[PDB]
Amino acid sequence: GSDLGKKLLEAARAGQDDEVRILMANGADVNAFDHNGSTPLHLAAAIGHLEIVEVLLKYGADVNAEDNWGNTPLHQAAWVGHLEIVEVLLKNGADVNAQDKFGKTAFDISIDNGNEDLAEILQKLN
Amino acid sequence: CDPLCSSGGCWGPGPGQCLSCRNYSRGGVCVTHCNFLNGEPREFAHEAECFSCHPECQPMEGTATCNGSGSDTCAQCAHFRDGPHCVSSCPHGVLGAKGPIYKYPDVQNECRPCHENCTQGCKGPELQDCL
Repeated sequence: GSDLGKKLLEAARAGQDDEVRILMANGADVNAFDHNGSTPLHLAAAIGHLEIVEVLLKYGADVNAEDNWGNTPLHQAAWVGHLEIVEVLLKNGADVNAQDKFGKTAFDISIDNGNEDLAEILQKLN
Repeated sequence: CDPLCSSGGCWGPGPGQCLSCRNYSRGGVCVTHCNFLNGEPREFAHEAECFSCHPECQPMEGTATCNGSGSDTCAQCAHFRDGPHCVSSCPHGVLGAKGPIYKYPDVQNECRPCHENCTQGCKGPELQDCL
């Protein structure tokens, strides 16, 4: 599952949806991480692949996993403006008030970037 | 005893049932050699044990594919390279120390920085290359 976890990180990184599904079916470590602390869920959240996010969550991905800087996948999704991914992470138990290395939540990030829709979603969902 | 067990002896006739190996071992099973030059996955050795090369190392023919398990010890990257690491794809806004990192692959499949003001990625280094 360790060799498959390395392959899983690369498939999630490149947005290879089918590859991720095949790798999870073979038992790849869903909580594996690369040299940046980024797990497959962090990588999927950055590229905007909603189906990969859901596949990893179905196979037991830690929705509150932190990278080398203390960032959760919710922080990654908010930083790049992926609203539907933010909504799916919130539905699967993401801590809405998780703070990054500057004490900021997904809400503070959305406000700092002027994303009014993201801030509104975060307010209404929590 | 299996012929791959050392002079010492074994606890069963199988390759994975020796007390010590004559040459190499893959997951406790004695082997004649690691997948250095041929076979899958490609491997390197450490203390007479076979370990897999990172899946992003380009499998080399007639020469070693890697000298360690990290994506930074490949003889060549199968797809793209970001700094010292062989990666399947250049960053697509993955968080780094100061926020999202966006890069584009050059002619030599090396990940180069996007311009400071690109928010959806880039296809080159200039501001007009954003997206």
